[PDB]
Amino acid sequence: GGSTRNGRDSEAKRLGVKRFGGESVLAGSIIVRQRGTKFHAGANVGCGRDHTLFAKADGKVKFEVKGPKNRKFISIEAE
Amino acid sequence: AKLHDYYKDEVVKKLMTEFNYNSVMQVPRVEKITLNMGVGEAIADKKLLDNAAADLAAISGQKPLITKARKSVAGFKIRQGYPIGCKVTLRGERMWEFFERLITIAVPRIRDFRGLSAKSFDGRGNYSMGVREQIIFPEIDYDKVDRVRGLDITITTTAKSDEEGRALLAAFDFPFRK
Amino acid sequence: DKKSARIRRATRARRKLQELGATRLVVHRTPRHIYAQVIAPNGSEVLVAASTVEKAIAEQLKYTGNKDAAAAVGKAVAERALEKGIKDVSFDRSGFQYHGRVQALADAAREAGLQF
Amino acid sequence: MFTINAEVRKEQGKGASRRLRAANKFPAIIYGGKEAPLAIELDHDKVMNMQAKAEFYSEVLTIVVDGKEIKVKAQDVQRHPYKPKLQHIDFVRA
Amino acid sequence: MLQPKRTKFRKMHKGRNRGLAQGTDVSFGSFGLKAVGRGRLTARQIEAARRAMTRAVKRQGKIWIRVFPDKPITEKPLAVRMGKGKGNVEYWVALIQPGKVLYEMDGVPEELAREAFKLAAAKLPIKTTFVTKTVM
RNA sequence: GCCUGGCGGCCGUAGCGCGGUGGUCCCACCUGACCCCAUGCCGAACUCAGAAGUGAAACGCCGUAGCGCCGAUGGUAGUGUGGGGUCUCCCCAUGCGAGAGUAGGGAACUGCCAGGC
RNA sequence: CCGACUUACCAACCCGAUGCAAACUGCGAAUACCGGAGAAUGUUAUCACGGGAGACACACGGCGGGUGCUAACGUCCGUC
RNA sequence: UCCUCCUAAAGAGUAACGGAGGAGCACGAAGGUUGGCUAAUCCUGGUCGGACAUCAGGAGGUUAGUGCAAUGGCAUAAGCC
Repeated sequence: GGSTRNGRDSEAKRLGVKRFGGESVLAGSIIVRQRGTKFHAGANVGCGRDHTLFAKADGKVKFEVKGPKNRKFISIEAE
Repeated sequence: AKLHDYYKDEVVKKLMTEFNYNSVMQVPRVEKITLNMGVGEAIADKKLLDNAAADLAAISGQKPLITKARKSVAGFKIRQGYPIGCKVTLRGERMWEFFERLITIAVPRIRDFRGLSAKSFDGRGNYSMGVREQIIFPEIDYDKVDRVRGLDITITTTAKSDEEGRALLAAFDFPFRK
Repeated sequence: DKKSARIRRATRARRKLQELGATRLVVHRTPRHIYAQVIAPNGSEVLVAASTVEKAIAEQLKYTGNKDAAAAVGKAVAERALEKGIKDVSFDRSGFQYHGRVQALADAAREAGLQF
Repeated sequence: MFTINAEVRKEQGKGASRRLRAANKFPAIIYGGKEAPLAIELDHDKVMNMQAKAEFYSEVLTIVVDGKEIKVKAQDVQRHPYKPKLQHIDFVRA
Repeated sequence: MLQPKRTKFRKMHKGRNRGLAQGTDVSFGSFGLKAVGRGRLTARQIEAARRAMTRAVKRQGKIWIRVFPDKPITEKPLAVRMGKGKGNVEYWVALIQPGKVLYEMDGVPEELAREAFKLAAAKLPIKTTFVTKTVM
C-alpha cells in the first residue's frame, strides 16, 4: 500500500585521517556494520560493539589486505 | 582374542591369491558396524530404549544414543524434531562377538537365512540389509516384543572382494555342507 | 581430518597470542615423540627449542613420549629459557587438549620457575 | 595472397584512433607472443574488400609494413555496431 | 505476451538509454535485424513483426527472437491528477541501442529473408542495416 | 648439500585432478586401556601406556597445464575541463582510461629452530 | 516386466552460445572527498569569541535522476 | 514515531501523496567464559522410510543458520552442543 517510509542513518563510512590531532582512540570506521572484512590487527583489540573500529594509541592509520580470505585490516602504528 | 583369531584365518589368504596387495592393511579391514532402528512418529511407546538395550547389552550393560531431528526437514506435522533417530554403535570386541553370534545364528540354522536376503551386492563401501529378526535374546522368552523389528544394519567396509559374498554369507543365503 | 581439526581448534589461541604480541610456548605432540618451541612475538623467529628427537634429552628416558619424558622436556625448555634470560612466556595450547603430556609439560614449566 | 600495406602508427590513444577513422583508416596491432607488439594503420576500404572474401580468417596473409613482411593470421575483428565499416582488427603472428 | 512470468519487483525506474548496443553479431541464424538508433520496442510490435515474418516465410525455417521486453513502464490513466503513487503497469518494453540484432532467421534464402525483414521493419519503429552474406 | 617436523611471511602464478616416489631419519596408520580422562552410545572422536607390523590410507616431493588462477600492448565503453550539433542523444580539443576477451604466464618463493645422512 | 518399455517434451538438474536489471556483483573507472610535504599567488581569505541583522515563497539553463508520456514555462532532489 | 534497501550522483548528507518491506517486543538463557562440532542439496544398499521421517560413504564449501524485516558481516564461524 502506502510505501513512504524510511529510516534515518547518520554516517556509515570511514574517516581515518592518519595525521590530524587525536589522542589514542578515534572511530576509524564507525557504523561499518561489520567486523570481518575490516578487522583490527595492529593496535590491539578493536571492534567492540556495533563493530566500530577504534584505535588504541597515537599514530597513523594503515589499510592493508592480508589473510587467506583477502579481508582488509585497520592498523595504527606510532610515528 | 577374537580379533587376532579372525586375523589368523581367511584374511591373509586374501592378500596374495585373488588380488595382490602391496601392504598388509591394503585389504579392506572390517571397520565399525552400526545398527539403526526405524521407530516412527510414535513417541508415546517406551519399547525402543529397552529394545536397544536388548540388541546392545546382551552381555555388557551398555546404553544407546538417541537424538532429535536436527536436519529437521519433513513433509509431516513435526518440524523441530522429537527424538526419532536412535543411533547404536558397538564397543570394542562386542562388534566382533555380535558378528560372530550373527553368523552362528545364520549358518547352521536356516531360520535367519530364510530367503534371498543378500541379493544386493555393493562395492561402494556400504552394505545394508534389514534383518527383521532376532539374533540373541537376553531373557529366556525369545519373543516378547510384538514388533517384527525392522532395523537397519550397515556393514561399513569396502566389499570389492567377493570372498565375503561367497564364503561367509551368499546371495541366495544357502548354507552348504560336505 | 585430525590435523586440520587441530589447527582449526588452535586458531583462537594462535591469533590471540600473536595479537597481544606475547612470547609463546608452542607444543606439538606425536604418539612417538613430544616437541616444544618458544617463539618471539613476530612469529618467524624462534628462541630455543626442546624435543625428544634430540639425543641430549632422549638418552635419559627409555621411551620418548611419556609423562616423565614430557616433564623432562618441560624442565629442559624452561632451563634453556632461564639461561637465555627470557621470562614471562605464555603457554600456547595449539589445539591439543590441556591434559596428559602437555599437562606434565605445563606444570614442569611451572615448577621450573618459568612464570606465565 | 591477400597482401596488405600498413604504416606504423604515429600516435596512440582515443583521439588518435578517432582521427584515423575519420581519415579513412583504422588501427590494428601485430602481436606474436615472442616479440614486441607493433601497432599499424591501414587503408580501411582495401581491408573491407579483402574481408568480404571470407578467406581472410583461413589462410596466412602478408603485411607490407616499412619494407619488412610479416606472415600473420587474423585473430578477431572489431566492427562498428550499425555500420558496414569496422574499428579495429588484431593479428597473431603465425 | 512476451513478458516475464515472475519479476522481483512489480515496477522499476525509467532510467536513460545507454550508449551502444551489446551483442551485435549474428549468432544463431544467418540473417538478422541489426538496429539503428535508440528507441523502445514494446511486446505488441515485436509480436506483430514476428507474425509478419512467420506469415512471409510460411512456417519454413527457424526464427529466433533475440530481444525480450523485461522493463515495466507505467501509464497514469485519464482524468487523474499528478502524484499519489506511481501508475499501474500497462505494457512491457525492451530498450534498444544502435546495433542490437533484434530478430534472426535460418533455412530461408536471401530473398525470403529480406522480404520478411522488410515487413518486420515496416511494422517496427526502428531502422535496420544490410549485411546479408552467408555465415562461415 | 639432500630429506622430514614445528612456527611464520605473501595469500590460488600459492587450488583441484592424473602418473610416479620415501618408511621406529622423521611423519602417519596400528595393539591395549574401568591405570589419568572420554563417548548425550561408541578408546572411529578426545587421552594414556606402547611392543609387533605397514607405506595401504594419509602426508611430503617430482613430471602432467585437463580445468581453476594471473594476464600485457592495443582497441572499446565511460568521464574531468572547454566548445558544438540537438525527438530523448552525440561529436570535437584535451587529460585520465576500463570491464570482458586475446597473446601469453602458470603445476610457487623465502625466513628461524630441531632431527637422519 | 526384476529387458520390446527407455520415444515424436521437460534430458528436475547440468553443458555451450546470446541477452537484461535502482532494490544482482567473481570486476571497475573518471571525478569528487579526507589527510600529509613542497613552491608561487591571494588586502590572512581560515578559525574562535562578542555586538547587529536579514532570510527560512525562489525561477530558468547545463549536467545526474525520481515522478510524468525520456509531455509541460509541470513537480521533487544533487551540483554549477 | 523508529529500523532495512533503492532513488543517492563510488566520503557523509540529500526530497516527493517515490518503489519494496518491518518495530512498539523477546530471552535468567537465546547473557559470560571454558571445552567441542561444521552446513543446504544429489546419489547408490537398506523396515508397507513412499521424493523428502532415521541411516552409512563420497561429491558438494556455507548456495543453510542468525528469536523476528532488510542490509552489512561470520570459519575466531557471532551458527550448533
